[PDB]
Amino acid sequence: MELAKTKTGEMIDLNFARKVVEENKRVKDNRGRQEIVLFNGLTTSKLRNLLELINHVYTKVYNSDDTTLSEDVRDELEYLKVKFAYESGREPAVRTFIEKTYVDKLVDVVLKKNTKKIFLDYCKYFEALVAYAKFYR
Amino acid sequence: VVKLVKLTFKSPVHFGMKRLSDSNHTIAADTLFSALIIEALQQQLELSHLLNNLVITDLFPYNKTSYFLPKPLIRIGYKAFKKLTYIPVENYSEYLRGEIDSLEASKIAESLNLGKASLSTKVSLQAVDHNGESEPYSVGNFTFYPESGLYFLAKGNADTIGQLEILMHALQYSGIGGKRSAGYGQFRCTIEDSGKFDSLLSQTGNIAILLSSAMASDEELVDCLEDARYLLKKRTGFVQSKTYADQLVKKKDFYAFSAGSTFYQKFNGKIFDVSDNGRHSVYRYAKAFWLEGKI
Amino acid sequence: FKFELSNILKGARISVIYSGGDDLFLIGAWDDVISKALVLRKAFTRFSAGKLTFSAGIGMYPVKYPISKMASETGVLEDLAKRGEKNQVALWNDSKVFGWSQLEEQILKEKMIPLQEALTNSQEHGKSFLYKMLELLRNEDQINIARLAYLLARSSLSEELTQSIFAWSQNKQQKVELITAIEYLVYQIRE
Amino acid sequence: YSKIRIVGKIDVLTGLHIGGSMIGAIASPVVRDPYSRLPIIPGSSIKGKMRSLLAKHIGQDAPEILRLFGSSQKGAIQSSRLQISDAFFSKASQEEFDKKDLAYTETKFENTISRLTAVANPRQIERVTRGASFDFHIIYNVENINEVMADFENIKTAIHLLENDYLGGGGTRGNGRIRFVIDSIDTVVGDFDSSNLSIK
Amino acid sequence: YSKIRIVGKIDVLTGLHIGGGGETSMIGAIASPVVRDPYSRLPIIPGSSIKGKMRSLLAKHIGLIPGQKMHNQDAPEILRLFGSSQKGAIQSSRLQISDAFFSKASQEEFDKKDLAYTETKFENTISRLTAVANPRQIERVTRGASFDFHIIYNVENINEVMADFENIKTAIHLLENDYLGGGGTRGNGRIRFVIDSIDTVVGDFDSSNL
Amino acid sequence: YSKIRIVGKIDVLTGLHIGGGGETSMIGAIASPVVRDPYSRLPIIPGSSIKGKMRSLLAKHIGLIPGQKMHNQDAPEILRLFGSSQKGAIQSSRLQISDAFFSKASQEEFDKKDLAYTETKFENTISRLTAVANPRQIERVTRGASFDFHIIYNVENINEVMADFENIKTAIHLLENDYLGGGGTRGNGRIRFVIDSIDTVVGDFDSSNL
Repeated sequence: MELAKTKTGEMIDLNFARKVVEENKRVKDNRGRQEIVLFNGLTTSKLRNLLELINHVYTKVYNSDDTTLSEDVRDELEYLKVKFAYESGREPAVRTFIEKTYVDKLVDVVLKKNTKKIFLDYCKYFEALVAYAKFYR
Repeated sequence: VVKLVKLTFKSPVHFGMKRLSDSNHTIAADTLFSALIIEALQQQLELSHLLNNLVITDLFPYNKTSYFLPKPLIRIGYKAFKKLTYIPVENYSEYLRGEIDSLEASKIAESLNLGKASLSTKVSLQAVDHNGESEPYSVGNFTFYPESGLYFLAKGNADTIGQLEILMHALQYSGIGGKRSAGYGQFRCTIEDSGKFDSLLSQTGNIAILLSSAMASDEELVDCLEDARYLLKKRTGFVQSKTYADQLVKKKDFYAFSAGSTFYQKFNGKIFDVSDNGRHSVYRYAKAFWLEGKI
Repeated sequence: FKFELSNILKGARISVIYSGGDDLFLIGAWDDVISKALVLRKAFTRFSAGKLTFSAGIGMYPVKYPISKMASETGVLEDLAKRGEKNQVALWNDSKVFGWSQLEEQILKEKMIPLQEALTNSQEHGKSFLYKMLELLRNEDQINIARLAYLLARSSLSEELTQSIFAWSQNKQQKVELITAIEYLVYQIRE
Repeated sequence: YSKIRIVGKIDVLTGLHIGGSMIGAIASPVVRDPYSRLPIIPGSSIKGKMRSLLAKHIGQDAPEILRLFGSSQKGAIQSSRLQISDAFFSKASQEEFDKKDLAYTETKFENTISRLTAVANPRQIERVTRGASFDFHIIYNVENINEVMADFENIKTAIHLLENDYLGGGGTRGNGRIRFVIDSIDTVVGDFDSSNLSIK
Repeated sequence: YSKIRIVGKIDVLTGLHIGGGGETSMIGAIASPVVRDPYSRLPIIPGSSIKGKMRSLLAKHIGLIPGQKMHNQDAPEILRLFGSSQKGAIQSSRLQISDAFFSKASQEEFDKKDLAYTETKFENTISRLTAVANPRQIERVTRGASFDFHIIYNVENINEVMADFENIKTAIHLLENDYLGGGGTRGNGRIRFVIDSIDTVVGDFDSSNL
Repeated sequence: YSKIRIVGKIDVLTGLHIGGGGETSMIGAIASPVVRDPYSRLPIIPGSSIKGKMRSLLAKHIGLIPGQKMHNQDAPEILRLFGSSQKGAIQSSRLQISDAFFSKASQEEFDKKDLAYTETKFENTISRLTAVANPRQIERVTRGASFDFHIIYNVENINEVMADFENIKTAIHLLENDYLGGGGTRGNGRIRFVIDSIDTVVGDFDSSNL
């Protein structure tokens, strides 16, 4: 997708999404049992809430025939960054996830591109983050 | 007056060889002549020009890259040489001299992109209303690539050339080959003076190669066969007309030397009569167009 | 071709239309025709002690479908295999051209057998799961690779198979074998 | 002898499945041009549908039908005056479908429910997408000057019957509805005056 | 030979789900979407769905022979109206039912008030054993949306037309008390044919009293 | 083939919350929205929820088989009333429960009293060790709201109908003692079922005795 280049110039892609989940995967033997911990404590439910936010914007644009992002869609994107910021402030693990995956930075790029394809590409990357988080847990 | 006649096909053509299922990428000069006669009869023109002065060639493959003539039957990886059927005009002299190699022949075979053959499975519902059944049948068609087309060279006097221009324009609407009037064979045709072929034809070689599917008269046949490398092609079919007979009638079976056949002694052809007691004479072109080459 | 061929095919639902090294034509049940075609390639190499390779085209057709059409289409498949990679066989479609060893082991043994044993053991899985997997593999979108991984995690198939399927999907050659292996299994499982 | 050209356009009003493999893959495909892979309407399907509708209206075996669409009957060998060619997916439809990345043909998912076991059996069919246009070409051969008008009236009737009917496919279940837009009716061969002739 | 055109509207009383597959779905999105016209991206009611549901309801109303395996074993009225396929008894269908298309007026009524044509519905299934809920999202067409319908009736035998139309009315009546599409036993696909317009578009048949 | 139509009203005895998903929420506002009809933006009761709760209540009441894993393993009465997708034993559902829409009578009643249809309840989860709280704001339909329920029953077997309607009455009784929607064990979702008219809308079946 070539969505973004991260600090040190690494590309953002579905393969990158698998790698970012892999780097932030630790095995902590809590109560003897080995337990997988992603992004220093990110939970499935928090990531699902973040995925729900993307879905509400996605159903609008994905259904929409028009390529350029609608002004309300751009509003929802700005709200998404406000929700990202809120969840990052309310949970350190979510802040770590946003910092490592650069999802908040990408939404600004999607607003700059004003393209359905870059939006669909951002949605794909977020979905891969969720899918890989499920696979590596 | 040799005039190139390039045909561009808008819809796939059938060009049946023995059955409706099969298809060829080209048609014999006789099939074209029969279409020209049928057209002239529709347009109420005199058949004397076509039957006495018109000399034609089998339709040959053409590409934006090249124009392809038939492979001469001259003794020279035998598979690669046998697989090759058409040689570009520029490579014809090289093939005749033997300068071509098996890999070069493979490249020449790969060079032609006349088109992509296919089989369309149609149904007949004529009996469904009479407690009968649908009847599947297959029509073999050939779709030319957009640059690719079939060309033929026509020789004759000015009068027959103009008559040919008129018949050709009517023919494009009529179409050519089988299942024409059922979706196939619509073509658009250009008639032009070709510097390439006329220069090529102005050669006096030691061998003669048959451009058109042709047969010699009995007296011509005895001199012509000596030292001839050739391929007798059966020329058979039904009579297509409304006035020959009340029912459909097969034509008398005819055998003609194929295009690319090489005869040491040139023979002129003849418009044979393959009719058998009909209300008109079914003419079968077998006249000969010759490309003289040096071997 | 004329004598050993009868013993090679013995016990299989196959009818030999014609034989010979020039051209071989057999009509048979599809699972039997494929298995006997592999047996024949191994026998031919043994009989020739190598240095001899056979190229074949295998096609699957409904019994009512016309023989002439079967012969023509399968001729084209044989031609595909013959033009390049002459030892390799072409199976069912122009898209699927495989080396005989690849078809026998890298597809019908390494991938089809695990998937077959896994499905039978699982009470929680079915053809529908295999159809879901096939749809992701067929689409070939990068996202489907990720979506297959989510499906695999939900599926709970044995980890080594889960990882093996994931690896196969990421490799282009393995995925065509994985698609073919799944399709062969679906044809076999289907009643 | 005269040849009159009728060049026009066919608009797909419901998905069209002219028809003419792998498991979990479309089970019925559409007829497509082999080099361009574009969907096409065979010139035989239009001819047969028009002939059948005209037969139902008139009634086949009527002299008008045989002279319009050809006949090989013993003593009644008649050339087909109507030479209907294959209709090709139009360039304009290609441009519009390329914008918005619209596929030319869409898979349709259907099933049948048995009257015995109530078990659904899935089928996937390919239909040319609604909003598709085909450039259709027709050639009329004037075998008789005195029967041109009536023949054209017959043609008109058939086309009208076709506009309230479907083209080849499962059209009784919502498929193959078409509209005809006659762009031109021109005389390509001869001096015949075809300005008054009309298909619609 | 006459053709009578029945044109009108179908109104979604409760949310309508006629599924259409072929597309991989995004994680967390709708698993089972509705069939939509590709060009307009607007939902459509396939003519095959309407025809099949009407034929099934009419067959149940008229009656089914014991152990009826095929659709060609239906009553002669049903085979006459919707078509037959028996060997040597192929009956052309008098009814050609077209795909219903979302009404422009319903589209305007939704574009104003800014309402989406389709609604996501969040359901779950609760295991009999673990009592564990597994969620799902299904797309449905909204209640306010209306679909224009178009049907053609061919007058092949002028005598039976009245009776045939009676059957059609009966079938439509059944379809009004039944549902359309999938999931209709849990509250989906209730419709009504509030708008009808019958006119002989081809021929000279009298459809004034039809 | 007869269709019997039951119409009536479901009355909210206690605040009723049926979860909906994908609804954007303001920070500090309602974070648990109830299901709403997209057109009218009014609370709706999904027929899927009613059917699921009635089927589960009835199946548990007559008695689950030991180690039951699927819904298709329910008692034959439940399978006949609510359907069955069992391989080789597919059974039709005679009950067709539909979406219950917010009645105009209750809506006008609320508008007279200037009351909103959906109340907001403030709840919290308190840790029983650190006494740390996690506040939640939920949405519940206001008590006294009424919903128009519409259920279609199909008379497949005339003999079975009386026992089937007895089972439906039992399921209604179960759902009255039981709640509908979520958080019922915390008081939410108590409901009442009243009947307007049980009428046979298709066929000649006599539904007056029911």
